[PDB]
Amino acid sequence: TYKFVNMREPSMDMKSVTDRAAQTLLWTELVRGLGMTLSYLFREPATINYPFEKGPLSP
Amino acid sequence: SRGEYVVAKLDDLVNWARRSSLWPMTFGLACCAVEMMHMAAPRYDMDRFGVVFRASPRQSDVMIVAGTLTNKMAPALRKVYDQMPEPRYVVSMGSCANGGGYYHYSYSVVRGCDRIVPVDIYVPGCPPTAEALLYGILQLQRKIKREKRLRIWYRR
Amino acid sequence: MWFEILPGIAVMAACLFIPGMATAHIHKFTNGGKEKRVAHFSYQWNLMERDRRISGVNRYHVTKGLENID
Amino acid sequence: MFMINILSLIIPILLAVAFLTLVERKVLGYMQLRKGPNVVGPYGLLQPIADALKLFTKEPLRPATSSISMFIIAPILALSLALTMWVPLPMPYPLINMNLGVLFMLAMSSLAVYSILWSGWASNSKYALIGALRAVAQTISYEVTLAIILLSVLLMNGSYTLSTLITTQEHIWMIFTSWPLAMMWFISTLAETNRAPFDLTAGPFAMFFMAEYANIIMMNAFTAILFLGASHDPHTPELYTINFVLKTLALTITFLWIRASYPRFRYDQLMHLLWKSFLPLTLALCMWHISLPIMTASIPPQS
Amino acid sequence: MPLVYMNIIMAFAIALAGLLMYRSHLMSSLLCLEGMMLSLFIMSTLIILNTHFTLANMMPIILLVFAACEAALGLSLLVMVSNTYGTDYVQNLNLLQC
Amino acid sequence: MTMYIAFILSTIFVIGFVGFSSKPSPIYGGLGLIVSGGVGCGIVLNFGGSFLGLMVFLIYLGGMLVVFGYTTAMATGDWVIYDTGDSGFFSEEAMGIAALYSYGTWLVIVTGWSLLIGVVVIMEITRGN
Amino acid sequence: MNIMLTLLTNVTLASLLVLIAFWLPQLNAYSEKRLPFSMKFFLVAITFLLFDLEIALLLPLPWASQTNNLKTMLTMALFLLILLAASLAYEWTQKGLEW
Amino acid sequence: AGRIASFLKNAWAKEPVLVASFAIGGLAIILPSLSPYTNYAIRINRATPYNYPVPLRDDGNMPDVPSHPQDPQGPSLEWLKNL
Ligand SMILES: CCCCCCCCCCCCCCCCC[C@@H](O)O[C@H](CO[C@H](O)CCCCCCCCCCCCCCC)COP(=O)(O)OCC[N+](C)(C)C
Ligand SMILES: CCCCCCCCCCCCCCCCC[C@@H](O)O[C@H](CO[C@H](O)CCCCCCCCCCCCCCC)COP(=O)(O)OCC[N+](C)(C)C
Ligand SMILES: CCCCCCCC/C=C\CCCCCCCC(=O)O[C@H](COC(=O)CCCCCCC/C=C/CCCCCCCC)COP(=O)(O)OCCN
Ligand SMILES: CCCCCCCC/C=C\CCCCCCCC(=O)O[C@H](COC(=O)CCCCCCC/C=C/CCCCCCCC)COP(=O)(O)OCCN
Ligand code: SF4
Repeated sequence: TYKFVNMREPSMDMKSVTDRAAQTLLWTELVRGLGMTLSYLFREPATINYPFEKGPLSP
Repeated sequence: SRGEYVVAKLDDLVNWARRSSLWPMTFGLACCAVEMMHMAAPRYDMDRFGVVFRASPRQSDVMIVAGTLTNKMAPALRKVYDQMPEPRYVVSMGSCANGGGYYHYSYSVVRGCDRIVPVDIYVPGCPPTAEALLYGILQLQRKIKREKRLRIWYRR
Repeated sequence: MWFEILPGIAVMAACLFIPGMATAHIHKFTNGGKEKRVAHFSYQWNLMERDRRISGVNRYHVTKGLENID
Repeated sequence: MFMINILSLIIPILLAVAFLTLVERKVLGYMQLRKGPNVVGPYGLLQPIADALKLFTKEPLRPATSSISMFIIAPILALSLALTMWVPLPMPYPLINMNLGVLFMLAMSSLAVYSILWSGWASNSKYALIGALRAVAQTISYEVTLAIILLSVLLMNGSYTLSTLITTQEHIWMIFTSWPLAMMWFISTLAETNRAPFDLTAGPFAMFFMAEYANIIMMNAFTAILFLGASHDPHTPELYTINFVLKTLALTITFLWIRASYPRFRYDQLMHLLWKSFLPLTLALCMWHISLPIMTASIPPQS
Repeated sequence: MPLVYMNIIMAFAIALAGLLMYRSHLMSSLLCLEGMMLSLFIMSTLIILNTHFTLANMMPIILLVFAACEAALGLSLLVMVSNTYGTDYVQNLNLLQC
Repeated sequence: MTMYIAFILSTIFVIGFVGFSSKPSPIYGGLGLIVSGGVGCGIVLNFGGSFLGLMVFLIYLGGMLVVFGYTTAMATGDWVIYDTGDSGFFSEEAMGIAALYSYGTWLVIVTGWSLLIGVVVIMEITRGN
Repeated sequence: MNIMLTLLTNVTLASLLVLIAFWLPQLNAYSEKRLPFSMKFFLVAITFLLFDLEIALLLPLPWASQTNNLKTMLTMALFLLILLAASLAYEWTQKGLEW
Repeated sequence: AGRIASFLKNAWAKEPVLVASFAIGGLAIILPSLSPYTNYAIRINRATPYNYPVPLRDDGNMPDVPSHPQDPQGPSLEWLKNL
């Protein structure tokens, strides 16, 4: 069993072409990436306070 | 007297400034570089100590040798060390850099990076954990804090 | 958390607070409690020079009202 | 008390650019699920002082064969221009009230490239010379569209005075009248200061860094004044100062956000970006903004 | 004619003499030409502003632009010469002779 | 008097021209030309030509001498003649310069044609072959 | 006078800061031990110069909008911008903007 | 007709910046000749007094020239106020 990763064909009707042009001229995916980074900013960091805190170990 | 008090306080200030901002350039030779990048990861966050990530050779305070130094590579490491400004420190990370380690009896491996450059801190392990390298960096900070230059200049 | 970034930002803001504010206060101090006169176009400059001449103290900001008409 | 005003304009700017490094580090760390510096100083505040003290006590690597004259001259010109560009800005009263403040800003920005040219030339390295040539080409290419967008926007203001920009935006912001020019101006300002995604490139190094960060803060303040018009009531200018500083801080943090969010272009990719997407649209919108006030009988007063 | 006009005319003459000296480095020839242009612009601006000849205020800009165009032209030519010899040395231009 | 500030500026202009006309190490000649251009722009600004002085400082220095340096790096008695009246509620030089689009249509046409022809000329000359 | 004093202060501050930066680490004793000429860079520089000249021509536009000859001024401004666009188009089509 | 529409549809794809630029420039060229407010702009420019209005020497033959600013004779700016 195998999968195709990049075998899609964009639709050439007027609405989809207009959507792609709006993405180009208004940078929608760039704001999407900005928003994901912003959401990542507002969560707790994963940093521990060494040497007062230590990483987990095992026997 | 006040003459030695002034130089003592100036030493304290300069040492605090030097150790509170250590800019390392890392020789990611081998697998110990992976533990360096894990010490730079969110969990340990070297940057939170003032230790920035991947400084340039012309503006680096400390050199981290993390990997096996081969005979083909020794001149490049020595040249990069010579290009570094002073004061400059070297940290030897892992068995390969400390003494050759698993490849000590090899025809193409330098038996320890201290045959090429002087070393300030030796971090043992194969590889040392990110916590171990952080401990070595903090020990280098303490070593810098201990040092005294204006006092040596004053009493000489 | 994220609010730990606020202190430094605050300091930065305070620094950016100083210049403009300072200018304003200085413009109040060197102009008799009023805004510094804007003089473009060489007619406003003529008005300022006339005010300086008629002030009697060589200061344009010393305004003379009807009390000086006698 | 003019010297006091000059010093109170210069020193706080240097402090702001000193702590902008801390702000950038903390912001990037928290966007990367970590922290920034939080060990030196109570909240990492003493980090810039330690950085400066360490930099100023470190041995300087003079090339020992290059032109010492230009090696010393380049940081002087860079920092002098960076500090000079701040004087015409009205917050809300400018330190120096120029008739043609915008043109003076543009001239200083154009001057800012000699520092890059001289530093690359005095590096005494062919690779660094190539990098400097690429940087200068990018700089000039983007200041072209900077100037064109600037004149197109100012056609609605009536003059080159920055103080009149407050009067123009008394009721509404300039962002609403022309948002496309604003987006292009923002990208061009990113490319002007060599910031990501356009970041293709001891003492003097620190001074170059100070010049670049002062240029960043100045450019964001210029954007805030040009496109986000705060309201200025003459009997309490501190309100305008507060609003303007908040907007400038928001724009600088947006710069940090953009740096943390995207990969960087290639040289040919950003060259093509400018010369084939910004310039045609910039020319078209310049024609549109020339025509619009005449078409709608809305020509700004001053002449 | 005050001293400022004399100084600018003398600067133009110095730039012309430097252009005519031709030690080497055709780039220096272009630089001397453009210094001559700068002196011309400066003193023409002084003359027009002194006499309050309003409609003539456009003349300097025009001149500037045209002269700058020539510089581009000259620069291009310089590059061509270098592409044949590797350097912009004046003495390399001796194939054609009287 | 500020010891004839206009005369001092003109004198520095003359020394800058003398320095860069010796043609030493064309990079240094460009440095001298930059200093002289700054001094001349200062002369114009102090005389009252704010727009023309800023045009010098912007166009000449920031574009033209910058291109010169770029290409180089690739390779190996006053105060008496002044007026008395005022200008009104405008600046006379700005009005005269702005009259280029209303009065100087012919100048605009010829200058634009020359600039387009110059672009074409540069491209053809640099084509090579 | 005010602007000259401000520039003098800026230059003096920068010079003093650079001098102390270069001489503070010089007092303590230490160890103290080509041809290519890419044409496209020159071409982009020349294109920048020409576009800068046309920008210089376009600059007086804010004052040009109060003339009572609005039709002529609008025509001339649009003509200048059209010529700028034509120069850009000619450089684009003749492969002048490539790498 | 069909060729023009097909070319425009193909240009709106893969080349939107050029389409937008040409549309904006074309509108900027065409609209001023069709707007009815441009004459109003010319009149507003004509009504801005930069110079002193020099009075005329009355000779008893100027019924249309006012003798005082408040007099009804002369141009009026009621239209500008209503704008
Ligand atoms: C206005 C004129 C300016 C000219 C230049 C002056 C330079 C700027 C002056 C400001 C200096 C800031 C100093 C602040 C440092 C205090 C840090 C303090 O917390 O350090 C502690 C105390 O250590 C030392 O005692 C501090 C020495 C600092 C300097 C001592 C006095 C110097 C004052 C002299 C100033 C006069 C200057 C004259 C010539 C310029 C130890 O912390 P550390 O070990 O790190 O980290 C351990 C991490 N743990 C705690 C989480 C586990
Ligand atoms: C007549 C025969 C023509 C054929 C010969 C062709 C030779 C070359 C053609 C170029 C010559 C163009 C002649 C235009 C002369 C300009 C003056 C005239 O037209 O009057 C102007 C009228 O202006 C017009 O609008 C000019 C419009 C024409 C320019 C637009 C296009 C020009 C392109 C021509 C060639 C450029 C390169 C090629 C492009 C295709 C003045 O306007 P006005 O305001 O009343 O008066 C100002 C004085 N005031 C202030 C006291 C009132
Ligand atoms: C009816 C009359 C109306 C009058 C005319 C009005 C028309 C308006 C409609 C069109 C205008 C839109 C133009 C706005 C700018 C467009 C520029 C553009 O689209 O360029 C992009 C590219 O633009 C970019 O990629 C730039 C991204 C830079 C990275 C940083 C991201 C920035 C986004 C963060 C927010 C930006 C904030 C902007 C406003 C700030 C204000 C202070 C095209 O490039 P490519 O997709 O690669 O394809 C070209 C080859 N065919
Ligand atoms: C008549 C109005 C004039 C004034 C407006 C102009 C303002 C400025 C716009 C022009 C700037 C310069 C344009 C230069 C043109 C060059 C085009 C070109 O060569 O690009 C082609 C491709 O582009 C084309 O196909 C040619 C242009 C396509 C058509 C563009 C728009 C034409 C008109 C459409 C709108 C008409 C009016 C609007 C109608 C709607 C009603 C409002 C090759 O692209 P490459 O990137 O090099 O190769 C691709 C692989 N890397
Ligand atoms: S020191 Fe150990 S872990 Fe590191 S590269 Fe060598 S063998 Fe691998």
